[PDB]
Amino acid sequence: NRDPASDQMKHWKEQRAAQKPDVLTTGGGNPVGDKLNSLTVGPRGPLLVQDVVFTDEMAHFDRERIPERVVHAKGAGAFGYFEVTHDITRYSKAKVFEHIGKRTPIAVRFSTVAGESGSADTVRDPRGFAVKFYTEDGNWDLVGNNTPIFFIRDALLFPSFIHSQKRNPQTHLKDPDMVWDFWSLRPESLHQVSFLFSDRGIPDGHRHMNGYGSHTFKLVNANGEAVYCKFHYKTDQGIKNLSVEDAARLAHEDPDYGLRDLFNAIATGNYPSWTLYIQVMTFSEAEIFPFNPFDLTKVWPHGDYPLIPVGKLVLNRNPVNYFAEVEQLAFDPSNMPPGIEPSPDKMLQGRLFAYPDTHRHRLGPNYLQIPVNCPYRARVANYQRDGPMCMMDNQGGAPNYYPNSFSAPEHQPSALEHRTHFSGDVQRFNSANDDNVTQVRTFYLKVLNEEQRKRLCENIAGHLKDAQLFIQKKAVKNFSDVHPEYGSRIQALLDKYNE
Amino acid sequence: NRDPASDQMKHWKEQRAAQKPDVLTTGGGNPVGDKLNSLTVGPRGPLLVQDVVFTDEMAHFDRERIPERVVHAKGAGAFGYFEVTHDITRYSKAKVFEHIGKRTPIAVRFSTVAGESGSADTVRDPRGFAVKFYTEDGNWDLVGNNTPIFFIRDALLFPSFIHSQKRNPQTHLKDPDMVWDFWSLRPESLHQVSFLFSDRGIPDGHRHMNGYGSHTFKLVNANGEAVYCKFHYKTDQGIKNLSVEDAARLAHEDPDYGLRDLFNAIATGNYPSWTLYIQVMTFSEAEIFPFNPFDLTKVWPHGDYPLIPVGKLVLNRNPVNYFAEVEQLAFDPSNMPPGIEPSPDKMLQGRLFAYPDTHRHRLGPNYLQIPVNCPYRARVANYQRDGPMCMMDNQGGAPNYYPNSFSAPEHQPSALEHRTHFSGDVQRFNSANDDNVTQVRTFYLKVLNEEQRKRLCENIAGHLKDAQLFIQKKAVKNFSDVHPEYGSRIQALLDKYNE
Amino acid sequence: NRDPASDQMKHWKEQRAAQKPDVLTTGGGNPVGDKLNSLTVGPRGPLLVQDVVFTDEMAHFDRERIPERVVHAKGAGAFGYFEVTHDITRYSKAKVFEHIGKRTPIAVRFSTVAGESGSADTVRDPRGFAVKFYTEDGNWDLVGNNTPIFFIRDALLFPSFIHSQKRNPQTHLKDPDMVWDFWSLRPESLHQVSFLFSDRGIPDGHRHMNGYGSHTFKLVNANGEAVYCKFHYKTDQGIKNLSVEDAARLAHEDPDYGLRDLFNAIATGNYPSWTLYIQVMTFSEAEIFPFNPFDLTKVWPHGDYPLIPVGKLVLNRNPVNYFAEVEQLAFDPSNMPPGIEPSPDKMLQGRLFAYPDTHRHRLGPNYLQIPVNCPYRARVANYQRDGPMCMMDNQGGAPNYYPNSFSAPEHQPSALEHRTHFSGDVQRFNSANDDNVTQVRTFYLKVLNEEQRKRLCENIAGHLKDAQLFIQKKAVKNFSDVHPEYGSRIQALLDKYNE
Amino acid sequence: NRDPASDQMKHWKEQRAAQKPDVLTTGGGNPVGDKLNSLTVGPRGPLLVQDVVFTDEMAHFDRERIPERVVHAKGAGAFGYFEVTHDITRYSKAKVFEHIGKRTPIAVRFSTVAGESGSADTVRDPRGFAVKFYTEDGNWDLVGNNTPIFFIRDALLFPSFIHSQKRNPQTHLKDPDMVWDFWSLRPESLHQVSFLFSDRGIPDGHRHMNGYGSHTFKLVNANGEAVYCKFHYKTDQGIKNLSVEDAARLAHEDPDYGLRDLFNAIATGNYPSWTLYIQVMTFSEAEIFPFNPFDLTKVWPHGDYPLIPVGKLVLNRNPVNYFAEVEQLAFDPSNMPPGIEPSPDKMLQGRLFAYPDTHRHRLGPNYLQIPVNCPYRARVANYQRDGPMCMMDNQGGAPNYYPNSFSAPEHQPSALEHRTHFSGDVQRFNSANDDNVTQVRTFYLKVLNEEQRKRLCENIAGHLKDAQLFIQKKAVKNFSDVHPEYGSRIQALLDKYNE
Ligand SMILES: NC(=O)C1=CN([C@@H]2O[C@H](COP(=O)(O)OP(=O)(O)OC[C@H]3O[C@@H](n4cnc5c(N)ncnc54)[C@H](OP(=O)(O)O)[C@@H]3O)[C@@H](O)[C@H]2O)C=CC1
Repeated sequence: NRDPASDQMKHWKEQRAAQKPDVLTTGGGNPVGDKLNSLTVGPRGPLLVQDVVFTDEMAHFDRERIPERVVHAKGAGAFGYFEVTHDITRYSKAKVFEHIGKRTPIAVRFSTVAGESGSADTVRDPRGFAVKFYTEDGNWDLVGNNTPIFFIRDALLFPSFIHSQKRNPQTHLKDPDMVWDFWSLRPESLHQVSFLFSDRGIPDGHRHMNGYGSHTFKLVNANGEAVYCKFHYKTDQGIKNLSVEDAARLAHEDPDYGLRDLFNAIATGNYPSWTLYIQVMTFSEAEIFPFNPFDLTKVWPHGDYPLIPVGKLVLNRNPVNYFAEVEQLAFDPSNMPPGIEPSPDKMLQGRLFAYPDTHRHRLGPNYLQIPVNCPYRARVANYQRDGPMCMMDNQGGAPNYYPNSFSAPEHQPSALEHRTHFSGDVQRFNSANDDNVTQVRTFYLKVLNEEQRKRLCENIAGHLKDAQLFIQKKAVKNFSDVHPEYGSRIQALLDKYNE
Repeated sequence: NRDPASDQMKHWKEQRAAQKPDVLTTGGGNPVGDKLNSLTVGPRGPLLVQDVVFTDEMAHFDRERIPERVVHAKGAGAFGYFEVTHDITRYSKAKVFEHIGKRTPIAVRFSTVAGESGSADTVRDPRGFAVKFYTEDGNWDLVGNNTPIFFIRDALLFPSFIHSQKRNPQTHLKDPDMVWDFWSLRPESLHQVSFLFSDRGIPDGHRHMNGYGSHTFKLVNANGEAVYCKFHYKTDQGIKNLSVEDAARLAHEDPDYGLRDLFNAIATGNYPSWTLYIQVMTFSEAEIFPFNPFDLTKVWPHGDYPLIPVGKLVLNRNPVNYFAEVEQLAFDPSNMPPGIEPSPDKMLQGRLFAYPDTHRHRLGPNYLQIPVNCPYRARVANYQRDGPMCMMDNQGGAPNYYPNSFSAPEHQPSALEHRTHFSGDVQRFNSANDDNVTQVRTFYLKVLNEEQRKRLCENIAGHLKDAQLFIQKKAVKNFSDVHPEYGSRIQALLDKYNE
Repeated sequence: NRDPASDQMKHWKEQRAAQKPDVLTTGGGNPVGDKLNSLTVGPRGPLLVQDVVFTDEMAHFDRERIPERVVHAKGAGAFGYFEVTHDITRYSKAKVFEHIGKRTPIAVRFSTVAGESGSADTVRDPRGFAVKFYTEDGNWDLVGNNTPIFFIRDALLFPSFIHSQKRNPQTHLKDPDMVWDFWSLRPESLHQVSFLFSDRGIPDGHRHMNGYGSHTFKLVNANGEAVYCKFHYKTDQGIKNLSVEDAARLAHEDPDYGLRDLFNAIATGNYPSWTLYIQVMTFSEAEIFPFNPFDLTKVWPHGDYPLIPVGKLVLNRNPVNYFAEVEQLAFDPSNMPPGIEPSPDKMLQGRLFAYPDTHRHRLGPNYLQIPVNCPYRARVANYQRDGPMCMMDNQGGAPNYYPNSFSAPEHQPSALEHRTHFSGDVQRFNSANDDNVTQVRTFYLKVLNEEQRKRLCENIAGHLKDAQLFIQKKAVKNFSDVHPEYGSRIQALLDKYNE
Repeated sequence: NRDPASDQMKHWKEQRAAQKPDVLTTGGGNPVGDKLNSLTVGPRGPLLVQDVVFTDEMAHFDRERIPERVVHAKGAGAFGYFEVTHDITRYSKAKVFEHIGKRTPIAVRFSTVAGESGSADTVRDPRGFAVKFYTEDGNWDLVGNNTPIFFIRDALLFPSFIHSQKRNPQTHLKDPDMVWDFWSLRPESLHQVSFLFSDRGIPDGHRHMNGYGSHTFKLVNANGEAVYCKFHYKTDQGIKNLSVEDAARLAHEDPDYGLRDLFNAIATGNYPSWTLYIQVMTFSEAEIFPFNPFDLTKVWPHGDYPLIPVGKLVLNRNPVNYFAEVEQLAFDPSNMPPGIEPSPDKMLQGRLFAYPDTHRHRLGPNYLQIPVNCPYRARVANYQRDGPMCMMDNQGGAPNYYPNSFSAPEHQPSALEHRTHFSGDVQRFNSANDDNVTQVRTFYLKVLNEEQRKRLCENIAGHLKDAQLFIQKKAVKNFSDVHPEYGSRIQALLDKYNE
């Protein structure tokens, strides 16, 4: 006997042992009489058009694939629920927090960032940790990473960062010059790069890592009062990492290591679960916060802003078909129910456009009609109609315009947004020089110990040594600008790596 | 008080007066708070991307249209049933014919041929009369017209024909030189053209014209014995035509005359209906048939092959949403249930491929998962997976390959095709010189009376006068080949029209 | 001999008489050996798959259509040039106005609003008068109508307005209840409805109407100083209109009357031309203007803001292929060169998004690479890469990220936008009760004479009579709010129309 | 300094040192003023819709991906030429073989089979070796593999096989049970499976492997006489393989090993080349041939049918943009110039439909208009019009219908297909028990030595051990049927692997 993942078909057959196999039909429901030999003239003659059995199957085979995700293509998925355990209704009116003991179905996707569909699981990368809540006020998508922070803090750079992290356009190979020529030209990546190359760059499967919302968000309660917030869901199975040595072995011994581990855990009743916390910053604490509280390369320190528990995330169910239920999942940060609102984070504002945009391409204009994407615990009612591959009654014969004197849906005034006052020139403000070193300096000195600083510098050198000298030189100076000894240790190792 | 169609909204409100109007949401279910004023910074300030409510709706407004049908774009639709009244189980084992009193749900779409989606309903043009039978053996599409014949008999001439009947590629105007340059060079059109320029060329709506499969099909019974057949469905409401003068007033008075007629008819209870007949020809009779029995420009005369009644087509239901239920209708002549099979009719062979092909472009790769197109009375199970906009469970975790030791669907041997023997060179055979005037001579002399012959030439002459003279000369010569009087009457009128 | 449009094929053949016809190939460049008969097994046999000639052509026939414009679908196109004749460089620095005599290639598309591709040209409807200027600084699309104003003044009402002007979602029929339930509920439409229902509702083709940009636009000069402006391009052929009687005869005698008129004119050297004016309003005059100076339902009176000539628009070239040059034409109001900027106009703000959004759907992601859409007077260079159907080098092996130390394209600082100061609450402001009657009162009394006021009410009553009584009452009341005698005349004619 | 691939960006800069950097625009050509900072209201304010620069780059970054290939997704590409070195004009009249010394431009793509876009190069799999000749008679796509044979010999089983070779639908894990449940039920895979688990299962890059057209094809000379042939192109660099122990290291040390090798060879002037041979079998030798001469699991032994050399394949140019020139590459076995024609091979026949079908889905309706797929050395001319993303003049104002009197393209009678006589019942013929072991017995005993048989059995058992026992026993039985020591060796190793 083997692990449960390997016995999938075995169990599938056992769970059907009594009933008879179904009839094999065409996509049109017509039974086929033989699907192992083609319609031909004589045993050694040519194929016929009449054989619509071959065409109908071959045609659909020819149309299996869709465009993989432009980032976070390698994914693992599982389903479960979220349960409220504490009371934060003084901050947010969101139904998903309405009372202790309330559950909501969730869907999760774990992913790497750079690799394509076929890439190994056990590499050095950040990890996608997206969560879809199916609430009654519509869906809520918390599309977070395993990091509170990110490498850049203005969306316009994002296509550039991702191009630098993916394949050279001519050679179609990973390029350390592209990787580091960007990172060293944009030292705002100092805070996140440090995180990446330390021990938690390679987590041991998806159950031994935290998730963060990273952005600052806005909560809104029943009085109309608003605060800013951070989301942290911390692993109840404990932070556990892989060594460089063991990550590289598994990278060829089991390219689907994290996928397997997740499925096997759920299958044997070993259910992973996370603890959702929030931080809270008042509007007037945001005015005096020493950094930009919406800077995505910054955290809120725990001494001044402690973690306030909210509930538990539990995954207890495996997908049944991976394509339908994991590959077609779409998470839109702009899916926010009343009570949860975006901050002015320059990076979050961009993701409000990008995700629904890319989802209309990747999946199809009516991608929200796909079951796993469908807000199936709310009533979708509005004045949008048509589009390719319409799948419900298309809202019936309801009046399709607004306003109207025929009682088609109405707006709900309690769901209006919180109103903030803003004043300033409409222009492009330079954010390349917000404090790029301070919170990193703290991380290097005060969070890491002696050994971890050693391994941090070795991991950086072990990937920066393939970049040209003028690129190495500038990166080292950036590291020097956090701590002299930081750059020194990397520069001592690069002197050796260069022979 | 007005005709029922004009009161559509009025009635949608009355049928609802007992409820409260719904809540107006986004596509993602989120309630809208204001959908008449945009989110801007100051009363006379600019628009924000934070206004996702605008973008959600506008993005779907921008994607409302799909490609119109490349032919038969202007159409009318309704639903009803087919009911068996006579026994033809000796010829066909199809379940749709199984016993007397058997009902089957049907969908119908009426259409013109050349006009695009905005054209007028009351114009000279054939009429499409497509019927879809939702049988337990899968769907059956009988895609027929209002005429038993077509203008051509090889599918390689079809795109040409359509282009000649549509707009000038540079001026975008209907071009008489294109219509008649083609018809005069291809005299095999003389038959259908004579039908087209007769009174029936302009039916008084869709309820007063007959339907025809036109093609020769094949019927297989339970013993494996096969006959050839034609399908006729005649109007129970009686043939009734518009005159050129009335047709031209309605064309601007009410461009949607045949849509309004079909709708108000069903709404006011006047259910239209048709009587389905078949002709039968034995394989032997096919070998001695003077003409080619698979030549789409020939009828089987009624003296030699009388009409055998089958059942009743009835339309008793109006669509609730036009787009969802009529514009997305896709009829595939290749959808054939066991007991019905195609003949070698060259024109039917080409339609076996073309319709599914254009449905994957017009509607999409999985258009069969659109409700009206779904074989919702059959159990569709096979090894076809994925594709854009996949909407069921994608057949779940079932094994997706055949053969397989895990009891996925199995082929049904009794659904194999009838075996016919063919012999000959694989080679493009010339069919342009099959008899092109005999059956047209009979029609002119023995079906039409004098008045009708008189009008036939005036309708022809009124359109052919716009073609250059050398085209005129050639078309007249084709008509003289049918009957010298037929040609010389046309020519007498052209002599006048040419001043 | 006939008119030039109908002799189009005759000339094509004449223009080629010297040379010999090309070889018939497949889409892959393979010569065919017969394209009139299909490859079959014997003369009466079935069709084969290895007839790739048939497949290659039919599959492309099957994909001829794309989506028609969601609005303004019926159109006619021509090309020519714009010539500067006066110096407005003190208001704008745009290269298209650089010096007197500077010409710029243009492309113009005329259209109606509500009809679909097959509808008639001579109907009551606004007209689209779009102009594309191919300047050195990129393309400038001036997407203008034949009115200075529009029915609404918020873009959130557009989908609704167009829904109410189009077909009933269940009967697919034009619905006078929708039309006037909307207009009566939204009286802001009083101004444009009064234009629509007067003589110029039906122009005598596209060579006898004026063009307008309707929206306020911003002009910026070389010093950085801004002003607000309107564009008027008046016809040098003279205003000329059709009567209700002649418009309706021509709606069935020549559905393509405006297209033929334009084509014939150009083909006979009678080139139509238009005179481009601007109005100018300073930022100070913008604060004291009696109404909102960005309200699309308002004009700037000539006495206070006179016309300032600019140049000529001239159409002297017919399209060679209508589909490739007129149906694939794409205008974007967001295509604006340095010198010309949008005003805060709530309607124009939304056209900034809607058009590129719809163009990616209707045509494709890279619709800007289609010839007629291409800024072929400019040099495109940036960091945008790939997409469906990429057709040039894709910009080669150039670095695809920014910033870079590898001499990829750079920004141009002198192309930065003008800076304006805005202040106020970010909220959705009500514009429903902007003065809806004052400028209409002036039109009714001071611009129309006794005869024209008569016909204006008659045209209104003819169409408003078909709507329910409660909608009539409301609409008349909106007309009495302009002038008692305005609502009176309409009510006396409706009294008659209701028997 | 480093290898040439890593210095791609360095060199691109050097090759431009003399010029100035371009100007960064939008896609419409409009210059940008800053592309590092987003347009916001105040330094810490929300993003605006007015920021079209952001939308135009993000909207295109959201649509970068296209569906990877359904098979052979991981690939490597170059360009070069084919040169005729011998005369085979007595067999084929094709213009690519016209005279000794004639050159044709070619395009090659190497590829694995099962892995997706991100998998490793150095795995056990067959290798694609597609070749596209740009002929004056239109493209010729010789789409070969690195083996003369395949696992199956009917196309209906192909989706199944592939499904069995890829990922479990539920676990998204490679499944050994699936692999060998298929392979053991279908022992016609014995032949190719023995090829795959031998040394040549893992070639040392794409330059040290042969290429085979595999299928039997037809040649036709100028007299209309025809023969059958096999295409073998053998590596001029010599066969070279990797050991299991080196392939697994490289699989995590350089997943793109073969991609880097190809580029580095060409970039350093070391151009790889192949020698094209053919075998020939007369129509009369095909009749007596002991096995089915169109069976894709069978080779033509060299003693009886010796290689005849034809020409050289040389690759001497790297792609400049990988996506445009390698990812968008499209081969069609159906692209065949006069002189070359398909054999009745059941597999090949299916491939005549599949490839254009999937290319329309993957790339788009007009994929042949992409530069790298264009037949840019023939003149394409026909009656196919329009489609999404229409790019040339759409063939201008030419008559779009056939036949016509206006001198639009004409068919070429010399380009008709060779005529073969076929006879038999139209039915589905069972080919599952054509000889499945003979040629495999010959390979095991006569081609492999002692060591190689040893490594063959070790390779097979190492992967079959993970399959259930009832699958093991069957597969072993299929191996005993080739040779008792074959299935007994494998059984000895499995006995140990099962502890
Ligand atoms: N006739 C053919 O086209 C081929 C036959 N074979 C095998 O050879 C057997 C006998 O044919 P015959 O022509 O009389 O034999 P020959 O001795 O004439 O030729 C044997 C062929 O086998 C190839 N070969 C050698 N080792 C391997 C391996 N590990 N994997 C794959 N191919 C290999 C060689 O290709 P190379 O020239 O590259 O060394 C050679 O062309 C067949 O049963 C068949 O399995 C294999 C390939 C082609």
